[PDB]
Amino acid sequence: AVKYLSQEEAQAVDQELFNEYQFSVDQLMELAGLSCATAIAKAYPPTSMSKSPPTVLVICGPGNNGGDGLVCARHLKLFGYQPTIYYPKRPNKPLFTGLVTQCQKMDIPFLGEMPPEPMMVDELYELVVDAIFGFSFKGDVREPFHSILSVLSGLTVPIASIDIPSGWDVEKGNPSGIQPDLLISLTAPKKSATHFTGRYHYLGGRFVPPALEKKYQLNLPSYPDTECVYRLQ
Amino acid sequence: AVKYLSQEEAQAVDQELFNEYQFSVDQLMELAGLSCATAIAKAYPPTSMSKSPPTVLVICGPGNNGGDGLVCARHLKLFGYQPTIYYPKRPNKPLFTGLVTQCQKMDIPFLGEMPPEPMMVDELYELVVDAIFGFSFKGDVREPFHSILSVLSGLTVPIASIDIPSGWDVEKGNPSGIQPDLLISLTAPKKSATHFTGRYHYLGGRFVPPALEKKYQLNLPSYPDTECVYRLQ
Repeated sequence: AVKYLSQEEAQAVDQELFNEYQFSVDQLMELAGLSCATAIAKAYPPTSMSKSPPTVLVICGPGNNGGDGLVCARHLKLFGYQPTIYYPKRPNKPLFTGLVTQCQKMDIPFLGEMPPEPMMVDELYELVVDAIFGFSFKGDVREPFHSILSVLSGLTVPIASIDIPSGWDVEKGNPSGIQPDLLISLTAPKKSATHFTGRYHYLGGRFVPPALEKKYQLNLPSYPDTECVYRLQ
Repeated sequence: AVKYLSQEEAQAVDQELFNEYQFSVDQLMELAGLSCATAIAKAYPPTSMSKSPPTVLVICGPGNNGGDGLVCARHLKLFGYQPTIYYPKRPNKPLFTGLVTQCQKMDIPFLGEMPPEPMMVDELYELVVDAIFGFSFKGDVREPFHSILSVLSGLTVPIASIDIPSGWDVEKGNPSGIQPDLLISLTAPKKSATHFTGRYHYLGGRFVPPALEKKYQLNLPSYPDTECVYRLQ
């Protein structure tokens, strides 16, 4: 079996990657975001969806998960989806301001407000991507995310979550949280993933040095040939 | 047909990407390098080669082409090749020092000297990747690259060149230059590509905004589904 990480382990691994291996944040974010866009294209391919091109709403939170989200939006566009982004709390750092410009000049729109009703999200967006919080989340969700999650709970279209379903406790999960249909675990799954019950669980972020994966006993599966995602069972 | 760029156009396009679209160098280098590793895995797949794992020598020059090369080495390793790098002139900038550390801690070795004979390269390396010079090359080749190219001319194993065959004039090419077997054109092919006669010509760097590709009339082909390379005919 593949190993499921504690928050401690995840922080240890991610820190190892940036200090010991000296990957820069935008290198891994680029790969992670591409992994997601690809997981999404394998689970919900365009041709298999009613709208042409198919519409996606990507909701990006205030840290790196949200960053993954912007990369993901951008690769989705190139793969033939029509994404829209909602990005309410934007850190003022070059990485993020660059990512925002990139999507903008690719004619990906940033909504000014979340559609206030589940029904409206449903009529406009055939898939929704949860790029709000990731593994370093803790404590009560504060605004505007409390009420964003609340809308999400009511949706009838599928949710795809990046790394962790936002709102779940990173290890123990959340019985009344959002229940996504696709979960892309980056690098390795996290212990909350044991509580996952959607249809699709993909593993992404094919950048793990063998030496890091051996040190932490990750038991990563073999990604087939040149693929950057793997479906778990 | 796809359009073949002048050095002017290529500089115009690459500058547009970094200023107008504000991609950072390490974002596009990451994608370009992955495109290459994938072009190489589609043209020379591991299972189809005598050594197990198959060995590759990646020769990196003193600018961004060489940077593409280090990214490429690194994805090749993950795809199941056993790459070795030769990187003689290393710019002292964080981007490059990071890339070097990454390969190092992935147990990719950097040779201290080029094997001095074509025969020796041939016996040790089943493929050689030319990541020396790209489209901003001009004037006489100076050391150590003059004599590196010279060894390359003598090889009997295949050469894969990134963007341009190093040593060719960027538009007019080079009748007595190296003659690679695979050419990965990044973003768009360059006019020297008309003088290409190897077996495989792939197009890589799937990151072109529609609006940039329309402005310059690139006539990029449709990359199939989620692929990051396309084979030209």
